[PDB]
Amino acid sequence: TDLRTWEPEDVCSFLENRGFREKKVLDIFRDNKIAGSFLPFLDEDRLEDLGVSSLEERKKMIECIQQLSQSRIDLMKVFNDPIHGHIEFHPLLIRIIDTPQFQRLRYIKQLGGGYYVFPGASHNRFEHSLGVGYLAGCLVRALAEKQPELQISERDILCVQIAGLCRNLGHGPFSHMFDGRFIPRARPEKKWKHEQGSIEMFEHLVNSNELKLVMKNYGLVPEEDITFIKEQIMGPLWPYKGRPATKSFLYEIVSNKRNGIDVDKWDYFARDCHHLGIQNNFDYKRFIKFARICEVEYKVYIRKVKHICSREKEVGNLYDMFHTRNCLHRRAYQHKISNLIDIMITDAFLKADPYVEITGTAGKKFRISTAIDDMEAFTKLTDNIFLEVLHSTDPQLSEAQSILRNIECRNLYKYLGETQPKREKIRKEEYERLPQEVAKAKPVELKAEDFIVDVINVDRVHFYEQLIRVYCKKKDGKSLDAAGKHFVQWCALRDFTKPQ
Ligand SMILES: Nc1nc2c(ncn2[C@H]2C[C@H](O)[C@@H](COP(=O)(O)OP(=O)(O)OP(=O)(O)O)O2)c(=O)[nH]1
Ligand SMILES: Nc1nc2c(ncn2[C@H]2C[C@H](O)[C@@H](COP(=O)(O)OP(=O)(O)OP(=O)(O)O)O2)c(=O)[nH]1
Ligand SMILES: Nc1nc2c(ncn2[C@H]2C[C@H](O)[C@@H](COP(=O)(O)OP(=O)(O)OP(=O)(O)O)O2)c(=O)[nH]1
Ligand SMILES: [Mg+2]
Repeated sequence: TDLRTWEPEDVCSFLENRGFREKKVLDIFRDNKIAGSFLPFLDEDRLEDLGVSSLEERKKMIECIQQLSQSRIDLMKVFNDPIHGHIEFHPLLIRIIDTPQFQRLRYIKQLGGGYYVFPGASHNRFEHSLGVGYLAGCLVRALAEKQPELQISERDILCVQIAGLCRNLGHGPFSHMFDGRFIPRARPEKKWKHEQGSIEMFEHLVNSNELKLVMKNYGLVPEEDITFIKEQIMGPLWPYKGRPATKSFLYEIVSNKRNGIDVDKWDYFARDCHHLGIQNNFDYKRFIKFARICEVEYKVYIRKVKHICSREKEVGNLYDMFHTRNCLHRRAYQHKISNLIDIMITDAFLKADPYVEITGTAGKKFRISTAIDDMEAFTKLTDNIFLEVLHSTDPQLSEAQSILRNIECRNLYKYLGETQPKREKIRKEEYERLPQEVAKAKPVELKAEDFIVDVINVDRVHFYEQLIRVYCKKKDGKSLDAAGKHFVQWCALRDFTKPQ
């Protein structure tokens, strides 16, 4: 048999019939519900902690467990990812992965509207999240072996990997459209990041699936490590509570928003390039091989910290990564039509939002905009809501449907052009005015509603602009000319660049 099949008392009987017949030690394993699957992941120190005080019996115990057919690596699971090839995962990670909370990521397109411009970009958050987890694992392993003085444990590594896996837990339908266009527009009062949803959903994941006990049984300390995991995804003398200041570098793996160099970017760069038809100059594996924890000393009292570093000549590599970042952003992410589709889906969602009910915990109904408040409602919120609306028989959604039908028949708002501000920029709060301005700027009646203005924001490491697109809803030729020249005049008026 496998140890997977063994209940805790089966393990206890195995322990007994192998020579450990003392009630207290059996009580340990009965108490912690240590099913068989955990056995090959047990340590001398783990057995010490669990509470066997026999300096010799720990060794005997581990010998007994070693003599079994099945080993540690024999319980790891192998994914075959077209980006990273095959991928080993520690069973705990699988247990996190095999939950509604996480499986839900299979039903959210990574590039959202992108799929409707790049037919290759059919990929969802799920596979990318797996990827990120794996990469996190890779970098932390590499640093662990190159520098054993770092005292980096299995615990730490798994926490980093789980943070990796679960960073994108809280993305809404069509990914960044939802949190970047829909929510800000539907709930202007509330500031919301997909990360907030990520950590909330992680909490909901482990609580729904009761994985805390499992985490404990595989040698994690839920109380500390969950806070560590959360902190890695979210953020904040030493601010963090998850780990001591001495292990600061660990926080630079999963989400390094400081200098924008993390494994999330690596994975989705590679993946998105794989699916788009672009190819990525940035070789992360050679960032990893050239990676070192290093001691940085800057005086502000002198501040000495352990940061992740790359050799001096891996600066040319970083030139690529930031080019690939822009390369992708320029061509694909802020693609004029992809964004148009995101805008139209947003518009549909907005006009669908009042009528669509989505049940959460205890079956309380939530609107599309408020599902973010309850994870068990949010768990049911996916891209599929697109098709639910489109196919709904309710005549209240005529408005929302009609937009979705237009998306289906490629009857999209036509893109008049792009422009740049010569000096200054547009205040985040100034936006709602812009469609009025463009409409009223005359060179046919053209309402403020007929126009959409899309504002786009272009956007250390240690060694050892604004784009404005205008779209018009009215698609007929006369109005098209009128709108075009309206746009040009608006550009001239605000002293903007020559339109595209
Ligand atoms: N279709 C489309 N996708 C976008 C746009 N902006 C960002 N994305 C997608 C492209 C990336 O594959 C994906 C990365 O999101 P992550 O949650 O992994 O990273 P993060 O939260 O730092 O967002 P960011 O790096 O700013 O894109 O977001 C956009 O304007 N249009
Ligand atoms: N028309 C269309 N394009 C798709 C589809 N899937 C991916 N794409 C790509 C091919 C197109 O080059 C790209 C943009 O499509 P559009 O025809 O809507 O571009 P645009 O509105 O500028 O129209 P135009 O090319 O000026 O007639 O989207 C699809 O189902 N229909
Ligand atoms: N490699 C690469 N692919 C692109 C680029 N822009 C779009 N694509 C992809 C997505 C589309 O499915 C296809 C061609 O899209 P285009 O932007 O060239 O034409 P689109 O109809 O979107 O705009 P258009 O009306 O022709 O100005 O190739 C690009 O700049 N580089
Ligand atoms: Mg086209």
